[PDB]
Amino acid sequence: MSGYDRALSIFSPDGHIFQVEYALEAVKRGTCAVGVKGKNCVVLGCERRSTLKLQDTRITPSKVSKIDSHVVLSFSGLNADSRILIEKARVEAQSHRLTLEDPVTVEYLTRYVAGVQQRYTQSGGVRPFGVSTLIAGFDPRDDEPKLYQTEPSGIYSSWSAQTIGRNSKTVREFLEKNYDRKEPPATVEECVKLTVRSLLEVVQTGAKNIEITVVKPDSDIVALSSEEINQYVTQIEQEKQEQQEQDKK
Amino acid sequence: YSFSLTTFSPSGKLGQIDYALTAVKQGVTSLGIKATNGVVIATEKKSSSPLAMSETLSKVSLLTPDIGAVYSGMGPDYRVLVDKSRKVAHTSYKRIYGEYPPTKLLVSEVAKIMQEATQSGGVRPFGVSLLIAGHDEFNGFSLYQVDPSGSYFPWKATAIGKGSVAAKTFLEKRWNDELELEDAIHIALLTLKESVEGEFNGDTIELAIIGDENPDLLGYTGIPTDKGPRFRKLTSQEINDRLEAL
Amino acid sequence: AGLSFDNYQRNNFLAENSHTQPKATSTGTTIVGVKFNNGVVIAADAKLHRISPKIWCAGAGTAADTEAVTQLIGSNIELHSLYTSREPRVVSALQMLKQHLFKYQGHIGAYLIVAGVDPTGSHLFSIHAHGSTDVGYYLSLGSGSLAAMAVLESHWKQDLTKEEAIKLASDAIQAGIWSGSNVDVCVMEIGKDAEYLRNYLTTAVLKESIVN
Amino acid sequence: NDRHPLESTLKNWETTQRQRQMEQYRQIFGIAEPMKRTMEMEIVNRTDFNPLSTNGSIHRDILLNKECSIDWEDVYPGDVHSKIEKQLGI
Amino acid sequence: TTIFSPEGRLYQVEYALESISHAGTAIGIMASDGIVLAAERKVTSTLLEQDTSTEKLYKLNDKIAVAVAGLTADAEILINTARIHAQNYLKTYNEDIPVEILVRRLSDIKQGYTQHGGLRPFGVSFIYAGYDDRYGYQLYTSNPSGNYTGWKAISVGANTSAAQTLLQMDYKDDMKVDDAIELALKTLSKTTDSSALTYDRLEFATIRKGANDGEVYQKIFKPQEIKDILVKTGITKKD
Amino acid sequence: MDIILGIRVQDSVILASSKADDKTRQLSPHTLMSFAGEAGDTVQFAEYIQANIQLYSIREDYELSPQAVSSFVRQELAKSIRSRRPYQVNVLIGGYDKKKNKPELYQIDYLGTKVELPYGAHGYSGFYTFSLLDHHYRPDMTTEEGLDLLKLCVQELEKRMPMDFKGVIVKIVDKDGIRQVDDF
Amino acid sequence: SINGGIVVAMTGKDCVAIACDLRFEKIFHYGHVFLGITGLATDVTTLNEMFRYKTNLYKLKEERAIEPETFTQLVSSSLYERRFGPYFVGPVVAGINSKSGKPFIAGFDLIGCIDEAKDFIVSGTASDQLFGMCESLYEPNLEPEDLFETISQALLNAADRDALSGWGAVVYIIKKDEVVKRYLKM
Repeated sequence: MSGYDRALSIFSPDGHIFQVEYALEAVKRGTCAVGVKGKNCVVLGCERRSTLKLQDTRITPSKVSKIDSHVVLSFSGLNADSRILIEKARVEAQSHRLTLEDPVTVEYLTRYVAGVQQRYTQSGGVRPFGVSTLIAGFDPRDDEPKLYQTEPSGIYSSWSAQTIGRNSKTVREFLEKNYDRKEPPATVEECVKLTVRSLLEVVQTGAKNIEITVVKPDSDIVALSSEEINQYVTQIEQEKQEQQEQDKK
Repeated sequence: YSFSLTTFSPSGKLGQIDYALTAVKQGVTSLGIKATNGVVIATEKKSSSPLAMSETLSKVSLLTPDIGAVYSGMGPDYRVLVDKSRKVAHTSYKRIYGEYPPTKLLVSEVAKIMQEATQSGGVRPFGVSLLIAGHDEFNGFSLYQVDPSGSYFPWKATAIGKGSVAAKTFLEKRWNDELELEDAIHIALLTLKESVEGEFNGDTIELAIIGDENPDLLGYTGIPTDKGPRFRKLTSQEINDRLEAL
Repeated sequence: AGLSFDNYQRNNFLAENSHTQPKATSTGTTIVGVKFNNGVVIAADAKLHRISPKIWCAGAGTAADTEAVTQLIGSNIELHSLYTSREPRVVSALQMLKQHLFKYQGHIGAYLIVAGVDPTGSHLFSIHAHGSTDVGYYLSLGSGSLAAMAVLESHWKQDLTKEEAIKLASDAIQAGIWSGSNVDVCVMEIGKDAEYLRNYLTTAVLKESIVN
Repeated sequence: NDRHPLESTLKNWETTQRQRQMEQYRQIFGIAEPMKRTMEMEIVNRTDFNPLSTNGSIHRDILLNKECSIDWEDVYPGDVHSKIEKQLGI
Repeated sequence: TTIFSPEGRLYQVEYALESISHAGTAIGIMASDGIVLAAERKVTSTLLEQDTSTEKLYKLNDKIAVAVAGLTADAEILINTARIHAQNYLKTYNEDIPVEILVRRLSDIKQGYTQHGGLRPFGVSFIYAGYDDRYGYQLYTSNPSGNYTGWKAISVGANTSAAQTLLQMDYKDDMKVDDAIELALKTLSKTTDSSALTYDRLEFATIRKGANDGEVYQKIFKPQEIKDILVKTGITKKD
Repeated sequence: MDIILGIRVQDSVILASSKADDKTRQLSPHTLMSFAGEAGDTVQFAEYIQANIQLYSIREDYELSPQAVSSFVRQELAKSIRSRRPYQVNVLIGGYDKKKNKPELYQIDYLGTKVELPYGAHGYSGFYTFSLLDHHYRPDMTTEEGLDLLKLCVQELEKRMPMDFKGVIVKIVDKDGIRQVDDF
Repeated sequence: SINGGIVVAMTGKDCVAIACDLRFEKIFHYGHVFLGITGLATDVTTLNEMFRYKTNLYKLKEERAIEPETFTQLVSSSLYERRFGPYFVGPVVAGINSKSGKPFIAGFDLIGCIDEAKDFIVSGTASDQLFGMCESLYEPNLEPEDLFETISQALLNAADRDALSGWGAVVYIIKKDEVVKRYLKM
């Protein structure tokens, strides 16, 4: 469907080079968003572009967005679109409980989101959303961490770790070496440390650019502050000095 | 579904509206002047034949008893806006507040109608620029211009159509902040005397004022509370008498 | 859109369950009409309304509804006068008023006597709240209508002048007398403005605070 | 029921009066006249979408013969994505 | 026609952003005790009515104001929608609308006009200003894309880049509203295309607290008040 | 039965609601409503209110003042009667205003009538609670004095109506958010 | 919360007044125009919300505050809209033309018929005790202090003299450039 496969030269059908491919191009240009599972948590992390000197930090939105007391969403691609995509998911979840005496399931928050994205692909000269998302959390009455990715076409998939946006090859390469699916990070601290190491390779400057949200069972949602992720960054940088000086020559 | 009109041209321009301002720029000139105690709006009547009876083609129009309008551009577009503008004054404001809307609230509503025609599939923007002039108890006398874009502007004086740049230069040269309504009438009659395509007399020229209240034109006595129309359309004999003072 | 029934069921439980629903004000008093020589007089004992300068009404039944319909139709008559470039005819207002009273099925409780001058001449009609119509040289509505009609018939003759019509109008009103209680009249005469004629006949403990 | 006698009549008045008019034009002028008038109204309604304006349309008042007439419904009137995905189908 | 460029970028939004890049400059600055808004107005018309009550600057409710770069015809549709939403919130909650809820409300409508192909986007950039108890004095910006951002000082429209550099070097977190008056006037005089700043070319406003503990007050300055801050500041085009 | 009682104190609001579902909904970390009435309409109306305030709290990452939830509750109660014969409903909203450090109490009737209260009741009471409350009530009453006033008030209700009401659930809003307190 | 209650309104030389029962005022204001509403308390509060909304939007759209006579036409046309199921109220508008200085008082039935008495206005159940007191105590062209005196003694005398421990009255006295709210207790 692309590149050097061409019978009697070639000509195009209705097919591949299409609005949804250009929405995938918009997603790749948006900041890096990562998520990793643990034994009994899931951590989502994002790249802030380094804030401008006149920007107002106390009111700046947390990039990782809570959809409900047990569900978290982060994105890469178009911010305006993600704001319109989070609103639909939030009201969809609040409406779920009001009509089903049941909080929304993480898998229904992923099928709905990718589902609405698919309808703006299908037809009408309404464009698809220039957005790809991580959806993470827990179901109610369960202790299994969940983590889904959705794409502009409305395709979605489950991951034990994933990355989307800028430079995400290099991050997925690091995760494939550092995330073992038999023995995932056994504690929240190690899960957070793995996301800070993962992001430290791709972020612009350092602790400014990382921001993380930790989801735990029973609605224990918890953003980490700048000061908490500065002590993770500093501990990881201490271990780099220790590893270098533990050279034997 | 690849459906809209008046989309953006790469230099940050709306295009179709630009072509709609070329239709306005081709019309018989109209103009307006604000004075200390009144306002004037004026235009020429261009006959399709000298067998036509231009007592039927009014160009200067009453919107409410204190508000007048005139156009340059496509007259058909102006007959349809004027009747929506009249309906708006009654339905939005008179029937809620028991008093007619100001000349800033009715100009906003006319402009909202012209903006909706730019931002649509299926419809071209209007081929008219409208001058709307009037009085209100708290704003006082006012004059506004509205263009195919739905942009509206408050003016001290203005002109639109073929002769508009020479008219606007004469209006800058002659306008001062102490004019009275008889003075503004003379300046407006002087300005149309340069822009006239045909003959100049009381039959070819349209001229209206919003001035003092005229209790004669209310057509019923007994209610001083009701002051009587500020808007008055000059009779063809008054225009010929003032055109004898020229 | 229009007149809503939002608290219709809400007020069907309030009256049932002992809140006195506020009294709608009613003008039950005498109203008359006079197709006098070269014009038409109407009178009532706040109560005389204009559909346009040359067309006026007197109202009976609910006060708010007589004002409300005459002001709605006065808007449509003004817009139609602007649309057609012609003075508004009494038959056009009568058609609008009567056709509007019919859409509302007499739940708009306006009973109305309509008079005016137009390019055709001088006209006089009356509409009941279910949207049905009378015509005559003289008409009367309200509680004193028996006595008023006896006086109207007893003295009307062709070529009644202004002064004599105004006397008959005022005597048919005063025959309704033994809210309201002195004459307002309007006189519509074919060459002339509608002439409207009003009334033709240490203690306690204080604290205080300043506010804007 | 407890519901006002006039409510269902005034709810459907605008539709009922045009539906009744189209049947008179079918009868007096033949099927071509309401086929013409319904297609003009279809072009005007279907090519005139703007999520922030709900206050009718200028040409629909010309077509409907409402260009100089006020009802109580015109003086007393009564999400852009929800409008978009209704106009296009969901 | 709301289709993506092959880079995943929207041609219409870029052309609407080219349009506002001509559309007159506006500065907003957030002091420790109030917000300042200022805008520069190209009065090339003698007969245009200066001392008209608004063009660039507008009230959205009793504690929120905006500056406009872009088409004023487009801006007034959004401004009315925001005014309706502010009063509909006040009617519902009996409380004045929080600034974030309203700024992002106008950012959600402006994104919709960029997705459906029957609609052109809105050619407008807004520098919002206001007070509420949830945060305090807040300064936000929103643009034709539906993006919005929080700032301590920002410019929109023409000459944004020169203005941002001038803000950045003189802004202090602890400055008072009268220092922000001075700064916004200096910045505009150091950014203007016109030879010197004057009271009719300038639209001004403030969001102070005053003397009385419950007050927040939004003086949208009349021309004579602007002449006083001009002659006090040393811009002082004075006899 | 369906009784609701209220005894707001210097630094708390105490909501007592009849034992049977609680018929009192946590709207936020510092707001309770209690409600009484026709069991179908009130339970469904309370869940509609809760879903709208949960949606606000998630959408903002913020709390909604006890005033603003109350005026929202009156506006939605009034808006639900504009096509309907009035259902029997009474709402007693108590919450803690964390931007002014005051506990607050509001009552809303079926007609949508807000009143801001020291103390309140509905459903199954006469002047016996209101006289007993007005004699003993104080602006600066402590939470322990408030629980004793509520015990006196429940005892007065029990003495006058010796049938089995299975006691009542008591709940407190203060600086520490919702506390369910055991009382008998 | 108490349903019903009374409002009274009165004119003086360049001044107005609005008395009302306390023991939540019936009397709201929208800039220099005051609105005392009697009747069902839900409709009094729903009308306060509705007129606050309409009048804030008016001030925003029109660059000036709503005058007493304009507000009279707005309250009557808004009340009339509710024709088949009205607001169970007796509104009493008041206010001093900001461009004239003339006192204005008006009052309405539940669908908006305008009274415009030049002396005094009453609203609420058992009005006609106060109508007699107010007609007995009124005189034309008072000063503001005598105008306060006549309206306050009308409220006191027509008051239930059996329950005067449950009393409390708010009297707004409204002038051209000044408004004083006196609360008044026995």
